[PDB]
Amino acid sequence: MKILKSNPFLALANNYMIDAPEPSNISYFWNFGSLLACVLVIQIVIGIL
Amino acid sequence: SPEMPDFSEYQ
Amino acid sequence: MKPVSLAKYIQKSPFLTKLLLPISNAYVHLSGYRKYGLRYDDLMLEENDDTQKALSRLPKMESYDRVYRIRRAMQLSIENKILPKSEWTKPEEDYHYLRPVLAEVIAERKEREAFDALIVKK
Amino acid sequence: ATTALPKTETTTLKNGLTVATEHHPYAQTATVLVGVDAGSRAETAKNNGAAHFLEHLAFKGTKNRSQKALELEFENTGAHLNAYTSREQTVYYAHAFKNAVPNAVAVLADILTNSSISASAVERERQVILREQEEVDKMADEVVFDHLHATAYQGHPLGRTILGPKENIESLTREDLLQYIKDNYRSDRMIISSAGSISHEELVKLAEKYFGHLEPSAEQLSLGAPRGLKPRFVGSEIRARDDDSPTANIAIAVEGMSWKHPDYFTALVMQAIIGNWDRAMGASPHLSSRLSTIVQQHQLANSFMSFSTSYSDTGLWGIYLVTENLGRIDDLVHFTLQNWARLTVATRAEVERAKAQLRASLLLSLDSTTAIAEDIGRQLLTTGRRMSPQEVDLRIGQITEKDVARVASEMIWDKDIAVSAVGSIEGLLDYNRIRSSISMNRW
Amino acid sequence: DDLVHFTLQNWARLTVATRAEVERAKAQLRASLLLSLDSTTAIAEDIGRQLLTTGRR
Amino acid sequence: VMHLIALHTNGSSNPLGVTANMDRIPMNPYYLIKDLITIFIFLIGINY
Amino acid sequence: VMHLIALHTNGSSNPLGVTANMDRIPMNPYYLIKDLITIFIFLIGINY
Amino acid sequence: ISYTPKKVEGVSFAGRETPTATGSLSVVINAGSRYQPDAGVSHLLEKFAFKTTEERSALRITRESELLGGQLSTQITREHIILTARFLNEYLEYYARLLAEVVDATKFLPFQLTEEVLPTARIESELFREDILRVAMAKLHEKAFHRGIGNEVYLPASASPSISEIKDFASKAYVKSNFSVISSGPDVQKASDLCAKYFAVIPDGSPLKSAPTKISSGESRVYSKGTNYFCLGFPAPAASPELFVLSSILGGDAAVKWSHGNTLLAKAAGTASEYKATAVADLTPYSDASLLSVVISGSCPKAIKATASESFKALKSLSSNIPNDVVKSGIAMAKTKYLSAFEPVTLNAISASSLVSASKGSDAFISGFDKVTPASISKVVSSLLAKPASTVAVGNLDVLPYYDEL
Amino acid sequence: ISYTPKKVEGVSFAGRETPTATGSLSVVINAGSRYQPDAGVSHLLEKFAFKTTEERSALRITRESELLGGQLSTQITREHIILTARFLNEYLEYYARLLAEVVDATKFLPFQLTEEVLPTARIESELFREDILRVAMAKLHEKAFHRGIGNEVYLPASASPSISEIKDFASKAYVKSNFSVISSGPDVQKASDLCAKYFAVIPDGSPLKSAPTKISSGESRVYSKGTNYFCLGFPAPAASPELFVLSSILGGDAAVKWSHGNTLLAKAAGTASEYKATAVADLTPYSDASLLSVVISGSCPKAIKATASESFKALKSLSSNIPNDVVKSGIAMAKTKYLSAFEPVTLNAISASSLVSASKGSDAFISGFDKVTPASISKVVSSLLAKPASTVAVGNLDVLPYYDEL
Ligand SMILES: COC1=C(OC)C(=O)C(C/C=C(/C)CC/C=C(\C)CC/C=C(\C)CC/C=C(\C)CC/C=C(\C)CC/C=C(\C)CC/C=C(/C)CC/C=C(\C)CC/C=C(\C)CCC=C(C)C)=C(C)C1=O
Ligand SMILES: CCCCCCCCCCCCCCCC(=O)OC[C@H](COP(=O)([O-])OCC[N+](C)(C)C)OC(=O)CCCCCCCCCCCCCCC
Ligand SMILES: CCCCCCCCCCCCCCCC(=O)OC[C@H](COP(=O)(O)OCCN)OC(=O)CCCCCCCCCCCCCCC
Ligand SMILES: CCCCCCCCCCCCCCCC(=O)OC[C@H](COP(=O)(O)OCCN)OC(=O)CCCCCCCCCCCCCCC
Ligand SMILES: [Zn+2]
Repeated sequence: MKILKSNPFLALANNYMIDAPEPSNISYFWNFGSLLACVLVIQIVIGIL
Repeated sequence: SPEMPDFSEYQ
Repeated sequence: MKPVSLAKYIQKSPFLTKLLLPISNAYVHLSGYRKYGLRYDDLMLEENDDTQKALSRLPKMESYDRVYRIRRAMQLSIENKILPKSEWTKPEEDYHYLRPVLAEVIAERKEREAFDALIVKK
Repeated sequence: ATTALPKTETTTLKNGLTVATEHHPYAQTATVLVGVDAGSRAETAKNNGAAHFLEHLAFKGTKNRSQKALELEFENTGAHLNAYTSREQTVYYAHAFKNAVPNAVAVLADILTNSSISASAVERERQVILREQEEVDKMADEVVFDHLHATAYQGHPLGRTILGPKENIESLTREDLLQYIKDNYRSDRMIISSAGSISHEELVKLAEKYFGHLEPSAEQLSLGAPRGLKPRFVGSEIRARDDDSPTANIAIAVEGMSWKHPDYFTALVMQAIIGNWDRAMGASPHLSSRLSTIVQQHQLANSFMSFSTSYSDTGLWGIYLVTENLGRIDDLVHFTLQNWARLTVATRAEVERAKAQLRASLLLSLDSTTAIAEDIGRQLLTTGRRMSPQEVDLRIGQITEKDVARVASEMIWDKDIAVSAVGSIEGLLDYNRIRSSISMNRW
Repeated sequence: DDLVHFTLQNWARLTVATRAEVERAKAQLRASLLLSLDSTTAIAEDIGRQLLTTGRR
Repeated sequence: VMHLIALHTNGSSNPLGVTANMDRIPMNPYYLIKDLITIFIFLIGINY
Repeated sequence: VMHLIALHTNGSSNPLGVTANMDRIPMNPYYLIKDLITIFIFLIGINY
Repeated sequence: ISYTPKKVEGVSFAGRETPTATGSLSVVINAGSRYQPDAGVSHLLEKFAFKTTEERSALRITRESELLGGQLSTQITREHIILTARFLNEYLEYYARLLAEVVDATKFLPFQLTEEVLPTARIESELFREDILRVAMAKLHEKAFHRGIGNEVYLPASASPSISEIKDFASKAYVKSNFSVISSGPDVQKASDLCAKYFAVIPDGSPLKSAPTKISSGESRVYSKGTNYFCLGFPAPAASPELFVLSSILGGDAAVKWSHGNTLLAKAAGTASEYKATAVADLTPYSDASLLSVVISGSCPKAIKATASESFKALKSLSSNIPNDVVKSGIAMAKTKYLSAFEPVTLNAISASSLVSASKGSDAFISGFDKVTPASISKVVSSLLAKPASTVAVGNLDVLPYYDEL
Repeated sequence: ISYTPKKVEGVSFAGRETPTATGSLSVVINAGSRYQPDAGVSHLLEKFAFKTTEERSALRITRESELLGGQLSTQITREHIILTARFLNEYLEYYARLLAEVVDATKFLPFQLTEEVLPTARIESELFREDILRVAMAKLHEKAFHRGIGNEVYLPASASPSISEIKDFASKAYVKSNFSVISSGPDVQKASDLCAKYFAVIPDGSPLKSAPTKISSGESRVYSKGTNYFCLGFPAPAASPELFVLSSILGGDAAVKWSHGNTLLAKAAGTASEYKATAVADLTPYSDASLLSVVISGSCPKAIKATASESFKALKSLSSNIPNDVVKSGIAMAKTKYLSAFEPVTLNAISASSLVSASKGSDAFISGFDKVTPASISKVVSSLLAKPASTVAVGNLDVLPYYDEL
């Protein structure tokens, strides 16, 4: 068994970001969540500064 | 198999 | 809960059926699932106990054909295309291959839905 | 031309010996039973296990006839004979062809009233008793029930095993058995009953001929009356872990109702409400019990049975679960106790269905003459009369849903339990978590 | 997936192979190239294939 | 985080609206590069 | 939170230092009440 | 006491009047494992009892019977399929209607076979296979008779008949000329009228035809680590009172509860291995054949071998002459057992054979017990020992004997 | 091409000279399933070969053999235990030393048995049980010979011998007087010297004792849904050239690749079922017994039955008057078929059986082929058909025939 499927934290990362079954025909309208996360991170950092 | 231990002290 | 389509009420009066047939034909043409070759019964949701049980009571050939139809539709939707005008689903092949089984399962479940509520009138 | 169920007559022989017969006109076989109201409760800490030893030694010779003169007196005429003992009564019954009973009765009387126990016979039967005790440990049901009885009424004579301790078996002498005969075999506490093709008058004549010499007991009491202190129900737990057993047997019980309690048939009705189940049953998915449905859908166990064992001054009321899905035992226990607690708000259709099922099943388990004779003997031994079916129907009819709710609230709702587990019980949670499920918190 | 990943990893590792593994493989191959021929049919087939594919045995 | 952990138990939908259990691909090589275009487009939008 | 997650995968130790995979009990209510006494004692101290 | 045959509206009836408060109704269909076309069809057809009929679903049949307080049971033998239902006497008409509907219209839904029927058959077959003694007896039955009644009653693990085969067999078997009706309620005339009125819509087909039984011999062996068994088997013609008398004379089971016994087998075991191996014998009647078997069990293979040799010698000793007292004891015991095999309302292997045969099954059979003489038993034993017997050995095979070493 | 036995230092030897670059070394031991004390002991004892000895662990043995470039292979059969080692000619001394050490001193560690030996034996047993033809032939052997070679070879699924039993069986089975050493390298004198030097400290025990084989007959029936099978088995005494010529006369396969053949069985199949059921005959020679078997296989049961009947009729007619040309062709084919079994280095039934008995072996056994007359074959055939044969049926049992209906 590979490391990414054995260590707890790496397994947590892998189950959500690396190995996760997804529909194979989702359009470009399914990317807005990542944009929301990036904007939220930018807001948090800029507000802290 | 043994007998029942006496629990009368804590009852 | 569940769809509440009232086509049975309309079909009692032949006047309404004769008047509404062209509108229904135009609406079914406009919905445009035939362009992907799918049958109407492939679009119903299968995430509850009733539909998951009904899908297990289908003939094997029907299940394999449904799997092929859904796979072809997904592959078509990946690259944003449709089937040519000769391979569209004809009206002859657009029949109800899932409604009777689901109705039977719902009737069985409804059957039990009565013994528990039974009361004694004395 | 419809015929009717034959009533059971009853007479006393000026000595307390009660005889009950259910004549069957067109019958070819017959059964004669002789029971005594003295089980394993009358024993003490020293002479425990004397009842089973005494029963084992009955068919080994008398003063008149010796061994190999009893078998040749029974095998020749085609007459089976058998006996067994319980925690409160011991029984003897012999069945033979229509013409062979009038001699089986005489031989049974000769065996019971008169006897001879030799030291050689005891020294021979000791090894047989030891082998029986060594064998009995293998069966799961007997071990589980014995442990439950020991852990429920701990410290009381009702909490011992019928076989007795292994140490006592190799120490009993003939004097203790003779004392048991002299004390607990009396005409006030004995009974005969037949349920075959032998007429009541003929049985009365045979009983007067071969039993009219017994001495009534000094303490002239009734039949089935309590004798001693009322045992105290003590909630506890016993875990006999064994990791090599594929299954895991668990028994959970609460305090039940005695034979004379005015809430007997209500407890029976609730037991019928819970019912029993088995994975091999043809109609398993279609049972009308919530516990059956929830267990079957998730395959939480292999089977379960509900019992209502009752004694003279106490009883037990619970369930016996056998499971093979090690890992979901806690779910099974929680759901079982939740369904137990739900009886406080039971509906009216469930009560009627259980009443009908109990009325059907009460008088449907008596087909052979042996079963009818045993039922007559037990019913006369415990209470003192054999209730007519009209009385049973009237008593069952009085039951309503509010009586069930009251009994479940006063007996099951948040009360102490006594459990006993055997096998692979690693997944069975501890006592407090088990008990917490017997009282629902939503209300 | 784990099986395929480990198989391809053991494939790719062969760029840093050690001397001992190479020696063991050489010995095993030399033994196996000769232990196969144990019948007249096998020898004839080997000779025919060698002559047909290369030109000489 | 609760949003994502609640979503992950059943997966995303598709434009067709039918079950997608028959055809699936892992997220690592494919959908980690289909989101880069949107990220760069958003950056070019916000920097202006 | 990561501390707790890392610890949960192997359990806690015991004073003897030997394995405790033979006699285990669930947290509640056996260890959800043992903490209340210490909570109240610390509350008394900080309040004084 | 004994069922009286009758025929009303082309239906075979057999009633009995008893003074009780309950009753019984059964149909004895001649569609057992003897007549099955393929393997396991009879078992699945029997398991389809009380399923969704044309007028009711399984839910109704179960829940409403529970509401009425009754028990429904089914049974499968090597020659019969029995559908029975016991009830309080107040509900005769409903259960007659239910049995008639189950027999006549029992629509076979394709999705029930894969959901409710097949797993039950698998579980039953596994439970039967776990029992060692039942497997040994089935193997002895298969070795003795060739294929008529020597088939396999239960469904093997490598069989899966289609619903079409079961439907065809049901359409060929469930006919008015291929079963009977057995009732033992407190009223007979009313039950007879009800059965005549209700069991009159099933089409009148023809009885199933099977070839006469073929008798042979053979020996099977198997290994086991637990207790060891060694079973003998003597195929015999149609059952007669002499055979029952002989089976009771051989004995093996004690009359008194805690004893050894004075029958030939008990004495043989006692003088052979000090009661370290027990030998019992019994007879299983059939439509046109019978099988008398001797079973020797224990944990010491040497003791089993010795007691088997002693029992075979004792059985061979019966061909010369028999003392009168042995004959009297055997007659008494056989009569007691035969009459006690009738008390329960459930049809066992003895009552069913008496009922199916219409030539004085029980009324004259009892009278034939008192006419047994030592000459008749000697002749029966002599005719039994002509052909060799069939043996099945379970356990240590290096000590368990063959037939030639007995 | 022929093994010439010797005896050096009280050790059986069998040398052979070949012009090859690779040798071999096999130790044939009389410890097969015929001599085992309990079920599965021989298989487990065979599995323990090449495990932790008294001088080097199993890991060391495997790594050393891998580094030296050699293959270590064992083989368990119904009457022997064979441990082989194929190698280049350089490492002959090392491999002889390793084999001698393995046979002489091999400590039995219980954890090794519970870890490696038992799972491998179980896996091999399941792999054998999956196949159908091998099970049929094993059952044919079981029904033909009562004990000895009639014992099951592989470990039963419900058995587990203790380590002490295997240890004592190995102690009383691995002795100088109970095995032989076979080498077929490019030099015999050097191999003989090395074998005498290293296989010399093993104690002079006693040969294992077994009773002479007892021959009987019987029929067994099993059920399956796939390809149907039907086998006939004729037990016979020790093998003679007449039996080999008869087996080659029966034939069954095709001389050229894509054809039907022209032997008796092929003609029978063609005339009966239009080549819808292939019939094949073969012979398995043992030390003091032999089994001439006919296997009829196909998918259509009716074709199987017709082919079986026609084949039995042809075999019966084979005893009347055999034409000379048939005998000539049979001898010509049998010579080649017997000789072709000696080219492979690994031993089979024929070579091992020839090597066990030193009276004839292979020097004079082949020479006797050319002195077979039709009268001898007719006498052998007529002697075979005196006692009843034995059958094993797999598939639909309602059509496959018993022996009385052939
Ligand atoms: C299958 O389907 C799904 C997909 O879809 C198809 C997916 O896409 C996804 C996968 C992708 C996602 C959408 C998941 C991601 C989304 C979320 C989980 C949303 C949650 C977002 C957050 C939790 C935001 C977190 C951001 C934080 C914590 C901001 C903090 C930043 C810093 C600590 C570093 C920046 C530094 C700052 C601001 C400080 C100022 C800078 C300095 C240099 C001064 C500070 C210096 C010091 C104090 C020195 C001392 C420092 C020390 C020692 C302390 C350590 C250092 C610190 C700075 C802390 C999922 C799951 C999926 O299901
Ligand atoms: C400064 C911010 C970035 C700082 C650096 C950020 C990147 C940090 C490293 C990337 C993330 C960590 C790697 C995660 C995947 C992994 O675990 O790879 C380890 C591999 C072996 O992993 P495996 O494929 O599963 O094989 C082992 C399987 N067994 C045999 C155990 C069954 O073993 C290997 O071959 C490699 C082991 C290396 C372990 C990480 C070392 C830490 C990095 C050192 C610095 C590298 C140089 C950096 C230059 C920029
Ligand atoms: C964070 C806390 C700060 C506030 C402190 C004050 C809280 C007031 C609580 C009042 C006393 C409890 C009465 C319940 C008694 C009861 O009902 O016990 C019943 C239950 C279960 O027993 P049973 O049903 O199986 O019994 C079976 C009967 N036959 O036991 C409990 O659930 C214990 C709950 C106690 C409260 C939780 C304390 C632990 C939280 C702190 C540790 C974790 C910190 C996490 C970070 C904050
Ligand atoms: C705004 C800032 C964003 C980051 C800036 C750009 C980062 C570098 C991008 C340029 C190089 C890309 C790698 C080329 C492909 C490759 O080389 O590898 C290919 C790998 C797949 O691996 P494979 O094994 O299948 O490859 C085949 C065999 N080797 O695909 C990638 O890794 C994609 C890298 C993109 C990084 C993630 C972008 C999406 C962010 C999602 C945010 C989710 C929420 C986050 C919340 C904080
Ligand atoms: Zn006893």
